Amino acid sequence: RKLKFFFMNPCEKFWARGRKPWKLAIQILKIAMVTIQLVLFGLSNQMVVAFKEENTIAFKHLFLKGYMDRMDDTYAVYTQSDVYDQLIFAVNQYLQLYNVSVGNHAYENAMAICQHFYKRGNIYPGNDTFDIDPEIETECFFVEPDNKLNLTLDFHRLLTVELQFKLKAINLQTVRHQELPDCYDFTLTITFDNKAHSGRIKISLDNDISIRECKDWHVSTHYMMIFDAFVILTCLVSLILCIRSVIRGLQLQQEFVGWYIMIIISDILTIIGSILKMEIQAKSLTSYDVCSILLGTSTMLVWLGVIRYLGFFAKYNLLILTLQAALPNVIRFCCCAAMIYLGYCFCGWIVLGPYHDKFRSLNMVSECLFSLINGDDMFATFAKMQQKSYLVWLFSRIYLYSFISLFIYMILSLFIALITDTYETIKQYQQTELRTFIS
Amino acid sequence: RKLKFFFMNPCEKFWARGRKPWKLAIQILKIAMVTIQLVLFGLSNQMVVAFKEENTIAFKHLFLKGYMDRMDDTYAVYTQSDVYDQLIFAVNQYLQLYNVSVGNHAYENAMAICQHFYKRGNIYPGNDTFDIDPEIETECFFVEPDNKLNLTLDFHRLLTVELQFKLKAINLQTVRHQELPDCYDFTLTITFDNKAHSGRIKISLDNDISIRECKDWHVSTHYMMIFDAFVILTCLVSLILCIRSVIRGLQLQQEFVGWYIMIIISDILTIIGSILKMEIQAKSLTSYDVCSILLGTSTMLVWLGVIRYLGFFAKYNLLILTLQAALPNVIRFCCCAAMIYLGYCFCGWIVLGPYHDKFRSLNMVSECLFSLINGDDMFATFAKMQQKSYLVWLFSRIYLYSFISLFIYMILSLFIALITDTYETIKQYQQTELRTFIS
Amino acid sequence: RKLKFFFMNPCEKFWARGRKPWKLAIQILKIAMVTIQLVLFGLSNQMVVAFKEENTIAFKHLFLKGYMDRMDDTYAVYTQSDVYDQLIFAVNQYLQLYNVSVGNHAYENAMAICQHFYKRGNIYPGNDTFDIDPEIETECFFVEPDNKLNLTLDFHRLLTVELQFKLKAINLQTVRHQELPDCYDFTLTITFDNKAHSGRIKISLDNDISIRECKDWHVSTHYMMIFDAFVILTCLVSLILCIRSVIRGLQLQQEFVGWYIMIIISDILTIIGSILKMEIQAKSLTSYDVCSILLGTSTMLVWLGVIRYLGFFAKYNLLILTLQAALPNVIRFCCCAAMIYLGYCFCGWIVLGPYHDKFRSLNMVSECLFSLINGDDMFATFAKMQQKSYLVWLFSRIYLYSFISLFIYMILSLFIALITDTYETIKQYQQTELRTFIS
Amino acid sequence: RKLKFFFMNPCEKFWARGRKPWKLAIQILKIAMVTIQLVLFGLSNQMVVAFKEENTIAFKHLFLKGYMDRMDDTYAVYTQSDVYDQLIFAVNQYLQLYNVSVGNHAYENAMAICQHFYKRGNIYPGNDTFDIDPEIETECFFVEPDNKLNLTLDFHRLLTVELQFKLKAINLQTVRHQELPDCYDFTLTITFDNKAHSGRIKISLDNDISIRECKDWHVSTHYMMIFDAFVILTCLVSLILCIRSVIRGLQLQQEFVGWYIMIIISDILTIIGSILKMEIQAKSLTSYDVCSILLGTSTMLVWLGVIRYLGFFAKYNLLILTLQAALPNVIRFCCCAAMIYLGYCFCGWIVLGPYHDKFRSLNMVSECLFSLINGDDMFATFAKMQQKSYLVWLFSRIYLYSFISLFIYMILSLFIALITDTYETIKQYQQTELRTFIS
Repeated sequence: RKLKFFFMNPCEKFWARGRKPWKLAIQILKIAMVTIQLVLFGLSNQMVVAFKEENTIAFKHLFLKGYMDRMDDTYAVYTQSDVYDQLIFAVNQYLQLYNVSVGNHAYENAMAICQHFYKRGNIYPGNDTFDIDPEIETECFFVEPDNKLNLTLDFHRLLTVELQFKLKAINLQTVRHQELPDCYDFTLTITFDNKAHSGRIKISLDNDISIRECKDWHVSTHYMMIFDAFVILTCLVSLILCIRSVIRGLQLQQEFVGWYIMIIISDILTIIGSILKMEIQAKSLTSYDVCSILLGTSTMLVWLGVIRYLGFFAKYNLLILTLQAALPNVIRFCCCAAMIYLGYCFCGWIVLGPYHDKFRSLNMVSECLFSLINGDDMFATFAKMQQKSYLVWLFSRIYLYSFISLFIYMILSLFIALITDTYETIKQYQQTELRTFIS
Repeated sequence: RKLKFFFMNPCEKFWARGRKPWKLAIQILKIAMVTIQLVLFGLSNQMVVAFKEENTIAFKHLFLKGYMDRMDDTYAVYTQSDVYDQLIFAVNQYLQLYNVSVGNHAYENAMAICQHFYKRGNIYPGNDTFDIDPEIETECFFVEPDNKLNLTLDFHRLLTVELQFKLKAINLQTVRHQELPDCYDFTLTITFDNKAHSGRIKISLDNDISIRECKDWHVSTHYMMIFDAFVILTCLVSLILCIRSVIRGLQLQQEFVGWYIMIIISDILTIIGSILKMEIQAKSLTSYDVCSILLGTSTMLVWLGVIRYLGFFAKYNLLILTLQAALPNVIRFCCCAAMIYLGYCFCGWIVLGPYHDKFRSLNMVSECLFSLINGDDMFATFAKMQQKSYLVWLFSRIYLYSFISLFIYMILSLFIALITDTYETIKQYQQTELRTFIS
Repeated sequence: RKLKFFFMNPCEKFWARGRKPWKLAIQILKIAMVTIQLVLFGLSNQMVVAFKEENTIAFKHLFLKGYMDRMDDTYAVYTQSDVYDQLIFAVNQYLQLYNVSVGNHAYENAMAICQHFYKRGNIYPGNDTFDIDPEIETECFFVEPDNKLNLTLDFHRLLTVELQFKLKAINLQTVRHQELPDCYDFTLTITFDNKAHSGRIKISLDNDISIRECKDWHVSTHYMMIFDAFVILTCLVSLILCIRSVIRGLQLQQEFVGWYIMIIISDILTIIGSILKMEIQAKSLTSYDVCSILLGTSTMLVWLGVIRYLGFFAKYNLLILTLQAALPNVIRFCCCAAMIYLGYCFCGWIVLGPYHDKFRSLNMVSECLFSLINGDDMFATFAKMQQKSYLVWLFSRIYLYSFISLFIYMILSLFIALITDTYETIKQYQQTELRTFIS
Repeated sequence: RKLKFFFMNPCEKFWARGRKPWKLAIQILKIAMVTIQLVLFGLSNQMVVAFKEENTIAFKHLFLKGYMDRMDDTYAVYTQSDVYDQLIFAVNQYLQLYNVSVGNHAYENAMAICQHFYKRGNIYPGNDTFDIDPEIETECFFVEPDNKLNLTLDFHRLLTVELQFKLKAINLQTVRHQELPDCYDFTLTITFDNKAHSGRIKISLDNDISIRECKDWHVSTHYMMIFDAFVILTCLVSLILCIRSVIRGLQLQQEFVGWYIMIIISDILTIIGSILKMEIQAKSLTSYDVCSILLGTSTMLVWLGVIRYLGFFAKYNLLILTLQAALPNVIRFCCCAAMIYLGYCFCGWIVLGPYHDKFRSLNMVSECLFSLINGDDMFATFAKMQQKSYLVWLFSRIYLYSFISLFIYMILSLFIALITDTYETIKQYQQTELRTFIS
């Protein structure tokens, strides 16, 4: 009836009729609004972030006694004078920060160093006897920021050492031009671990940074926040056009008795996103990155909306029409064969993985498999050579060609395949009783 | 009629008839002429260029106080004695250039250093108060090239420092053998920026170089320039064979009431190219690289002419026949799905991009997406580890496999697909009323 | 008959009938049991291993007199004072280990250095005469671990030098938390070879490590070993469900007069695997890595069982149905064309391989061919430039494009092809007299 | 007739008949003979070679005054004291070689240094006047190997400096175990060039090495050379079975009024190869690498013979049957589109190539295009940033996506395509009047 025309209607044919074109322009407003919300937001998150990393990487630059000819820090002390060396350099770094550090960041009214010790240790190499107590007692030591350093350390008993402290910084180019909180204290922990007891104590400096606003600001009702609330009003108006889409879906359920479900799921993530960016505006958390992930999932789904827009012009939408069509054999293939993947990762995992990486995480082995699926890594995998067991390397070539095998021969092809097939029927059926009664 | 034979005529069948073969040989002359114009020109642009870069990279070699074990310069001072160190080294570099610099380049009748300052600064860490004035006053200082150095710098207030100066060089192996202007003054600016205020002041030396001809030259009517004017006469004769092609197209419009449109668009870019290389011959600009881009677009289109030449021999031109044929689904797919691309770049852009690069430009994120589209970068993207939020890295794997997913499963396949299909109908229809009335 | 129903029966349709569902749950128990056996085992092998490598890499860190700006150790002495330098550093390393080495590892009641000499040497450069005796006499020297060093070396006559020694270490974080032997003596051999007589004596330190259990342990009937025996009882129960599968196959041979053959081959490798992990539990070998390879082949085949499980749900198993189907043209193509591969490796091998690598192993040349098959290495292969013979580099480009050619044009395509075809008949025959008599 | 049966006969069906099986076993003998000739030969060429490179790389190790934190030597002096520094180090290297050099290689009854000078130079920066004389006079200086060094150099006038000398080495592990000439004098030339006059004088050491046999040898009718003559007799017997194949082809021309043409072209390259390895056995050239290329082309074609062997077993040879079949559209596509390639390289060549590489060779630009065709290099191409002209980088992204575009969208697809099609008719016609009259 007329209901079937309002429902099976064409946006562009709806342009022929009057007083319909208002909804689309509303929706494009939502498009570029959300788009800007991205834009401006991305300045926001990245500027914040990069300042943190900047300041971050540098804190290593002040407090690590040295850096090498290789940029990579993965390397750490062999020496006793090395550790007491890093301690002198860094405690005196606490001291000499006011003078030497070229950054503004200064002490706020303070440091500390933790050392973790073994409850009852015993080592007897002579009789081979080895006695351990699985209890660690942590002694914490406190630094006052302004000279002599007293160090008590026993080498065999050392599992982990750390130091903690938190230094203040207020970001000038951040609060100067735009609105984001200018203070974040970077709470630093530098660490040296014998955790494995091997003779190399693996040193890394790691900083967590917390966002706080200046107690006062005097420089030289925020329209950008009220704009995010007005784009948020665009998003609630979009969840209201998603509520008119939802009553449209309720009317399509009554008549049935979704492109919008995407559109509404979007501006719901955008709505929860706008509320939540209001929320990290209130909280000042600095781990609100999530609020970012939340916010951007929206950007995504809204741009599949960019998909049904261009699809809206041409109207035969074959690219997303065939893709949609055979997604069944697609997902069935992914989750079914992805098992085969898993198993190989395991095989690589118990035999190969000892050999692969110094981090030697199965996660990494999974990743570098899929790396060869991407065509690279053969070069760094083939390169590092077993040579201990001719059987070891022998299997090594056996599987790596086996799997690198089963996908090129097998993986792309099934893909390429069902892809081909439903392209065919797409073009074919382009060239139902429900539509018949609709006619 | 006879008009249809002159029009639907075969170049090689035209060889059977007499006094026709002159136009093609004219056109091959244009082929290898333009080809040479490339050749000789490429010597020209590259020799110039490489000299600039040579001299360039080296200027960093003189005036940067140091270089590291890592080739990469991205790194910069942590220290106050470091900056005054780079200043001493470089001002004394100005001084000691005559003696120490192994290059010819010398002062011409002179340097300077700029420092940009804050209008009204205030920093109060104790009460958390932070006061800034968004106005920068630049003080410029002048160097006379032949000893004492006085430095006035305040650390908190420092946003950017620079130095400028322009040194003279006349390129020997350039003007010696061939004709290109031998003098280019490289106007240098070395810089140290606290622009972010982080504690690392990011140092880079950057040179713009300007081309000028020696006022006099005595060594030991230019035929190479008149050759470029004669190949330019070949190009105007080609725009005249493109005007005979255009009156040929006017006759084909009258009869219709283009391979040439390419041929003429080419030798028009080649003609504007020959005029413009005459033009940077007059101007001596050194940013005439554009004149190069202009010039070479020609090389391009003329070699798609190389395409209809070999196609001219075989005459069934299926490779460019099928490609042409289905370019519709091709461009429709590119610009339609390329949306999907865009959206992902955004998603990566707000959540992932904080994490990806120290430059952290969305441009770069776009680039390294398409990098995985090329099969590499999985290795450097998978490698650098979030580890702050299990949700952060969690999404990280979610999308990177999601998109790396949608294209391998989706991207090549649609491609491979329409490509297959129109190959089929190409071979098929190989194996119209207009042609019928032509018969 | 009824026999044909028990045989051509559906697991999920068997769920409709009663007292059948017990066998599957038995088999899933075997799934996640074996899965855990992996899990726990993988902790085991990797923790052991990584400790060895840790301690390992570091031993180089103590005893190599130096490390460079490049991480790579491939480089070695040019000097006489260099070798006597490495000797001083390392013999004094033996000495100063107790004091300087930050690892626990200590001497156990001792080192030695071997030098291999020429039987009768003669070198006469003046008259060009060159006399050699193909007999090497090895003199071994012994180190007592607690000062003066006397060195006797002749440069021309030096083929290989080594030193051997074995140091004791008991791994704390290994025996502390879980059960694995805590002592492994790393028997070290550091070496300097003039083996080629070139003027660079290629230095590497290499360690073999042997596992031994502490003679006594006092800390602060193993259920994990009895769990591996109980999962081993799961595996024997699985070889007994593989014996019921085998009597099932004997009944299917009688009726015929295998998915299980995989299932049983698996839990046989898992059974020999469980017995053998019991066996390296008895032996304490440290080259039991094989026992790992043995053990994991199981993980593999059992997860192709994960394949017939998900396949068990959907029941039309097309992904493994088409793959199975045309594996004939697959294996025929692999082993047939893989000849063509071989030949190219040879061609590259005699002409190209001189040029390719400093290790210059044909194995490596084979590997980096298949590397370009993976899309990478063009960059490091194209980069290193012949330039001695224009014919040398000329062929160099000839073949590398020739083969890189024959596979892209040829290799993926045949692949993609038969893959396509049997996908078609898979979908077709989805859309026998034996089955007819079964009906 | 019977002639058609001897001709259209099956090797394996010929096994049914008697006294035929002798020819094949002859031919397999040729297979593994030639195979061994490879084998042994490959030892030969590689061992020689690697010794040369060994000794080679090291000569740089003695005579370059320094090496850096970066392995790459591409870098060279900025300084006057640097060049006189390299001279001292290297002339004194000539001196101190007997003592310091850990290699055997010694002087044979001597060095020299060349400096190339400008005929009439004039530099006038003040008035901008620049005068040059395009004539270089080379002064050569001679070194006697056993102390004071006198240096005469003018900086502006310096185009190129070199030094030459040739040092003797007799390769121990080469002549000791097997037969190859043990002496090769490595004639060295180290060089420093201001060739561009830029202020960095690009230093490289380059060695040509010549093979000579020891005048006498006393150690502790060659069967390996007579084996290469006997495998060469296998090759002449193979050119005689290729002459029986050629009279077989003459009989097939008479009956017609080639697999063998390959077989004979092979053992002709193998025959000329065996004669020529006899020939570099006589000549002792050391640039006989060609003799290697000659020799191995054989290995190649003989292993396409490995192709018709396995094809000989199965007998339906579809993999090489379809490949053969549509090679027409294949080669037509390669040489036709490869034009399109060329043109792009040019476009990249005049505009992009200034920017790409410091070597900035169009050859390299061609190579790295085809690199992206291989899926890598996007990372190093996208990375290095124009930033001088927004138009420069703008086109930069324009084309790199344009071409990276036209092949993925276009290149593999046509490929994948004709490959698919003739696979189809291969399988089809598997599932002529000449054969009919043969029947």
